[PDB]
Amino acid sequence: RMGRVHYPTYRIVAVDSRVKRDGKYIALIGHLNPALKENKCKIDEAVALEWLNKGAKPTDTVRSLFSQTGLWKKFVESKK
Amino acid sequence: TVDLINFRNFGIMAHIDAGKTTTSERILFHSGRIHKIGETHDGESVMDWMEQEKERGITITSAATSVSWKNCSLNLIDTPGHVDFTVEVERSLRVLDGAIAVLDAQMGVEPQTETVWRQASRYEVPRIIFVNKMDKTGANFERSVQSIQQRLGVKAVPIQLPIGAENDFNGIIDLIEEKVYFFDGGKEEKAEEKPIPDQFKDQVKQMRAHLVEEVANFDDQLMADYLEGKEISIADIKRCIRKGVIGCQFFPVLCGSAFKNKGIKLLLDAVVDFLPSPVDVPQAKAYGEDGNEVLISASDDAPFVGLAFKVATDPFVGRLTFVRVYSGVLKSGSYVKNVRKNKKERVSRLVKMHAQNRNEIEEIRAGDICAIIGLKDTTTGETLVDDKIDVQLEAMQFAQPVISLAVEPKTKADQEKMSIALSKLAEEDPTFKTFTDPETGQTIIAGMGELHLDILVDRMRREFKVEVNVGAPQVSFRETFNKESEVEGKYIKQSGGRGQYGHVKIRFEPNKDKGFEFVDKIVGGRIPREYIKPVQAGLENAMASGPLAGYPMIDIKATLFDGSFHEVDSSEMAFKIAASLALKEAGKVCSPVLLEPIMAIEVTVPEQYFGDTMGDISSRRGLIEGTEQRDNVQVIKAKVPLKEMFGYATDLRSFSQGRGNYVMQFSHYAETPKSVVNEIIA
Amino acid sequence: NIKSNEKRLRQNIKRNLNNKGQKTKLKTNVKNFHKEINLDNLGNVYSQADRLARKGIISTNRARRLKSRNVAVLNKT
Amino acid sequence: MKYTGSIFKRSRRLGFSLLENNKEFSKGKKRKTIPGQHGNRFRSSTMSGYAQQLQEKQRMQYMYGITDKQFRRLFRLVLKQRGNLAVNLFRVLESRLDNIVYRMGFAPTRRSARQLVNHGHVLLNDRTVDTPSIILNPGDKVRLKAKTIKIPIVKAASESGVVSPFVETNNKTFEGTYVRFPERSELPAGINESYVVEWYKRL
RNA sequence: UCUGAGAGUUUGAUCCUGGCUCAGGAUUAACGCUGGCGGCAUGCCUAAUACAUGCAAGUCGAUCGAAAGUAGUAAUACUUUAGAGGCGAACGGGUGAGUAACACGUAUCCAAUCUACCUUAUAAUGGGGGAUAACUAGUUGAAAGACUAGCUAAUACCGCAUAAGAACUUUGGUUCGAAUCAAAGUUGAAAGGACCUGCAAGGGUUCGUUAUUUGAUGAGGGUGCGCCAUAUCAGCUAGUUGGUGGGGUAACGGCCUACCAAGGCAAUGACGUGUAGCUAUGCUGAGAAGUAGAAUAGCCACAAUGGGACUGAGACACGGCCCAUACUCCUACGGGAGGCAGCAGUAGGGAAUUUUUCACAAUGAGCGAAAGCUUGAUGGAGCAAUGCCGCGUGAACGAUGAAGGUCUUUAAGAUUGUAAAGUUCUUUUAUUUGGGAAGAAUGACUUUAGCAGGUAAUGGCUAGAGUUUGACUGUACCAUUUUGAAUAAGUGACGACUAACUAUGUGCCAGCAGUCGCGGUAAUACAUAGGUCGCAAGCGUUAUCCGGAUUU
Repeated sequence: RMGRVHYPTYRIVAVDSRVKRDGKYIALIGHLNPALKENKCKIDEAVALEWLNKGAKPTDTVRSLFSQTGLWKKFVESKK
Repeated sequence: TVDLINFRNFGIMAHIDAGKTTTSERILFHSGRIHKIGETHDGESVMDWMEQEKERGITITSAATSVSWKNCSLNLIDTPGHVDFTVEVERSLRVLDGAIAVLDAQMGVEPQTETVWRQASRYEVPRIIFVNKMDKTGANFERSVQSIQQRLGVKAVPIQLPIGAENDFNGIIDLIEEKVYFFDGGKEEKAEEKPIPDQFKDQVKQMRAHLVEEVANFDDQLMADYLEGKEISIADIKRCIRKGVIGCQFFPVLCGSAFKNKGIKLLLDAVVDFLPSPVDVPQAKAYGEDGNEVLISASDDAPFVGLAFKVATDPFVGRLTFVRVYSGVLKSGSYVKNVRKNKKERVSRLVKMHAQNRNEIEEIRAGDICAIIGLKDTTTGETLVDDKIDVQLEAMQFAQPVISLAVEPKTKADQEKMSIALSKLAEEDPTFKTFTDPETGQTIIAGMGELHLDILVDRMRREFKVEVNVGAPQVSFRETFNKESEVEGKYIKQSGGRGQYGHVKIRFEPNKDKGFEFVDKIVGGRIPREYIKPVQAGLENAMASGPLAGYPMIDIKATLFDGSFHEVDSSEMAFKIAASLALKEAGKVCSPVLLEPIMAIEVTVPEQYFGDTMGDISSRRGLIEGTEQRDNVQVIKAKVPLKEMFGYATDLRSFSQGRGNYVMQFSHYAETPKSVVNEIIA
Repeated sequence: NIKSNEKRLRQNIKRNLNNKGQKTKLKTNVKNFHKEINLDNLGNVYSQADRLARKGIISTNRARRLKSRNVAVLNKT
Repeated sequence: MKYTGSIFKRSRRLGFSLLENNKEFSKGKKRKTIPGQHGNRFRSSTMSGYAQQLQEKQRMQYMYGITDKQFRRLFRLVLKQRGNLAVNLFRVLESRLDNIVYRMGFAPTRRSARQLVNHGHVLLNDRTVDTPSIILNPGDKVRLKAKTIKIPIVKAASESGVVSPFVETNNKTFEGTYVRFPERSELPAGINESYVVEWYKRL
């Protein structure tokens, strides 16, 4: 979340081990409001695979949004 | 924390020149003994090389110093450093659950321990009389027990017999305890107790009979026991002395020294024995200014009240306000309610400044003292609450610093600084008042004694960092005058906006105490009504200023006499300005006279300087037609000029040890004498 | 202040002592190779450099470069 | 002023009748020029393009009863959409919530309309407005809340509602639909917003 | 083309040359006057100066011995690790002193460069030996601290086994300062803790490490292009300039050196000089261009100044270490100490630049199977109309408008003014009622269906089902929830430029004023009463860039 209070806007970004939110990111994951249960994020079952296969797993709060897309259901066997 | 029974406060209940702050520092070091920092060899001994006592009074002043002593928490508070005043001694008394009265034996002529004792005797708070002047050339023990009576007359029962009484006090003979000597000069840690031998068994026994003959009346079973020859038990003796200090029946007069530093062990022992818990002590009353001026107690219970009895300044860490917790717990980390301001304030951290540290804390229980680091909006008497207790705003228990000394204005920076300086000194004393003479755009400083004025200036210059010229006190110097003659005024024009003319005759009439009055004599149409309402416009505005230095022109009558008539113009406000200038010229030429207060003095002096004050007022040329008698003082109904009033208290005290005091009632304004008036006429 | 900074201070000072010892051993092995230049000392230097690169103190590039400079002297003999 | 307290003065001096015969009306005295001791054809050059631009701006923003800061806000919001400044600006200004409520014939005066709509009794987009700041669009249904269906003054006003070729009002149910914009022929005849268009030189 | 204002300034008058001013958005604002709310966003440009105070990344036993005690006789079920050891510690935030350059914008040389966890997964967790803290004892000690003496564990220190792959020697092959492969030499990976089944082995099961290996991650040197001033600064530069060899940070690089050398930049003004943090982002105008790169996203720089080393993958490390320089507390004068250019906040200049701020609720990292913790990052909130935004200080009928200001000065009248007397009606901001949040309803944790190496064994991917989570907020929005016209007004000036002016004092005096310029024998520019317009809970003021001045 960020922006104006009681109208939050969550900008989801990438990270490796040290960087903050919406600062230096490998790639902008997208936009989700904490009050909104559906994301208009840049999620298309491909960028998530790119981030997983390139290392430096992104922020750990759009995992459910990637889970809904079945990213883990293919990645945990691709790595295997 | 320590138990609620063990939260007892103690303020230094005396005045300087008595070895007061030396004893305060001795107690602070004795109960604040810590060795992990090396303080034991840093403040080992305390004694004077006294040529100045202001340094002792100021540098050692303990606004709120809390420590712990094995059984309890000792809250030593040496706020008073002035010889005679009420705010610091009164806040110390309000805080303390028990009092220590620092008296003298070498100088039994100290004048300002009677009022201090009377203040402490209002709430019946337990008191222990301790004398430290028994280490000079001229001290005694009989002197102590006789001065404690002729000054006060409270029947101080001597439970301690000093071994060494003039310049060699190093031992104490006790009744509730055994005899004790002191092998350790300066820093004291051990009470070298010795038994009651055959050479002193009768010496202690006579005073034991002395004490049990009083204790026998209380709990009359003791009286019966004295019939059957059974000596009163020491526990009953201790309980009866506790009742006699909390009920003010009889107090023990201990002994000690402050320059060889002997006699502080049994001092603290008797303090613990007779100065009880904040619930056994008779609680001080609180009349909250918010409409609940009723009798309430200060016993330890759930509801919480927090009174900020002292403040101090610090830019970096914020203001450091010393508060006393009377009941309940002081919450922190959220918005704290101030009932006096009736609003919630956001706080960050709270603190306690002990004798040698500033511990960042959050809560102090009732019977003890705390502080807030910050809280830049607090006053002496406010009530910080969290459980919504009743109001305890106290402002009547303190009195006025009376006797004025003028302060003259100068450049902007210093005056702006002393504005906030006086405002923030008004939260250090809710009754710290100051005047503003019409001849100055600045304040008028207030004090009665030499030490009180010096310490007020010290608080002005040390905590606030500002100093001023304290000029000679001045008077509002009201203005009347005596019979004056006719004056005339004109205005002529032809160019300008339009030609306007006026020509009037006016006289300015004297009075003494009768204000503006109008006497009109215009009949016949020599000045039409269209020019009548103009001229009066110039009358009243002549009462609003004086011709000498802006002094108020009151109690004066103005009389209109005559105007002029004309057909082709000579309009109205020309007559207005003519009348205004006529009144002003008449005020100029009046050769006026002034008014000052010459006040009838109700001189309440004890009957040892009655003749001295009589001669002093005779030198001041007063009207002493007689003198009314009282208990121990004589009251002279005299008169004193305000000019000789400047320093009257100070000079009378310098001629009479300071015991010769003053009661001053404001009198109606009277004509200035010929000497005072002519220096202002210009 | 962070307590973990001083924690890693303790750890890194002990690592300072251990790595001083280990790097001094590696440099004295390199010195022994440069004194008696032969393939056996080259293999000893290789083993020491592989051990240090496996430990993960300094990257393997330094080990590879130092051993390449050593074997360059080997080829010079 | 975004307000008044004697509207008849503004109507008479601006040269435009805010009410045709209820503000330039014989109610005692009635005027059409500048009143007071300064009613005068100023020989000083008080007339120019600037003067008439100002005067038209005064007329338009005093017939609406709205503040000038919201005038500039409307200008800026329309600047987000390409088009013509004059017609779009005037149509958006007419589409003011208070202006449209008055155009419905729901209040005898623009000041009274503003007070009523502020009072929290006008429903638009299913939101009872506590501040009349919601600019309407063609087809925006303004509803009168349950409170203002029993108020005598606005009851009498609504029962005398005004219909125009670009709006309509169902007065019995106290409702109104802004049918369409007044494009170029339904605007007041003595009012011209083009001056406010030429009032800027920083476009 | 989206788009572009004019007037006033000279000689009697005319014009010309040229210049200045207001006329515009806009505030880290401030400021007079007063003041409605909230939303909303702003909030030291100057001071990079010390930083006091809390705070600015904590998590770890599923790494270990014991410490340490709750119940237990103890073992132990149990609490974490003081300590050894792991990662993050360089995160974050801050200001920009200084830095004008590959830092930047962009494609790259990287043939020279690593990157811990992570990542494409091939290889491994074989086997030990002995310490070392913990523990214990003594010592110096007021404490600060402090040395000595021993014991022991591990994922702890130190070798080897295997070790694909791989580092790296010799030959062939291939290739635009080396890419690629064959033959072949040397040579080395530790370390296991924990849970269910199984006698064990083994299988499942969770951590910690191991090599190899596709990348990210942060950054390295160079890099064409552009990257402040600097002639009232013309010469500057001895690794200067480059070469062989050797050594070198992560590496190529005189990176540095032994040896060998005298050249390199430059009137398109070299060198020097001081400054600005550079791009996106910040305004004005059509445009030319100007205006900051404060803070910020990226990069970059200090993180009190200047060094050194170590760790870490990356530091010679704001909140590690040692030291020199500035400072400092206590003290028995023996002694020890650290950094807000982290958040605030303090001191100052200024007009001022916010909390000496709350929870990690949601979001980041870090780590722990996991419970989770901290963040002064974040999210809130305060805070000052701080800036923007919207709101209301009534409306209707009612007179020739009754009062009165100005005029008239008679004398109504008329301005204010339908403002009023008179009659009512309306309530966000005045005002109360309850519902009362969305936001957790996330990561994570737990039952399970499928899958699933095993499912002899517990667990894991998707999901059904639940767990639980507020900085706000009884806030937001709702309903005349109730009485009521009630709850809010100020500023400029009215001669023009450039809307708003009639009278009164005033003789170039008073005082006004951005330009013209206002007042010296009756003042609508002054001062005022007043009316007037522009506005408005903001009003006017200066501030600051361009255009209105092509009037460079």
